[PDB]
Amino acid sequence: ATFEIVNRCSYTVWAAASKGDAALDAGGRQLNSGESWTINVEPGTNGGKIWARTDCYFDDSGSGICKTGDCGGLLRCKRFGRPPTTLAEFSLNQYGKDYIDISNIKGFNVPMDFSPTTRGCRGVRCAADIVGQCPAKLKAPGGGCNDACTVFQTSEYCCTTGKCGPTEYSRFFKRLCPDAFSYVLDKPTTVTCPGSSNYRVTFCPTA
Repeated sequence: ATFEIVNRCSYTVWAAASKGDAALDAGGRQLNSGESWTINVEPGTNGGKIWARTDCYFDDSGSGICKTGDCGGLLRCKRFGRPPTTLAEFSLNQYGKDYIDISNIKGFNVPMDFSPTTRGCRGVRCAADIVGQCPAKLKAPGGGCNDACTVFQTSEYCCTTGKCGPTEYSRFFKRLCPDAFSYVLDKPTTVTCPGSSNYRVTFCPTA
């Protein structure tokens, strides 16, 4: 499958793509404002994620740091990033279908649209000003709006026991972005697409 990753933000982001134990394609790249990066993701990929990283500094060897979404200090991510990270999530060719969603379960850093470029399903978007409206206790100094599990590490926020409800904090994310997951047991906002669809992820789709 092809993913086109587009930075429509006015600031540079460092895109990342991983399935947790491996890079997808090159795993990461700098995207200046307006730039597009096309990657190829193997059919059958389960549990892939794409996200943006902000305020990064990398040396010639591809080693450094980012203020949001850092993946162990690498430009080319092999593992998932440090919250807060708005997440585009996908599993491809699962018994004939692709499944896509956006998640705020690991917080929010950059607004996002995640849409098919082929026919058969709709896209999803979270483009509200979550960072500007972020509750004081969830604000991340480096930028972004943390999820409550990251901040407070309780069974209820992290849904550790497999039983948990919505919370004041999850409802904040859900109010601003109804079409994204706001906590682990949220009513699913997953979209089902035809197997082997292609996609575009756009950072700052309205900004």
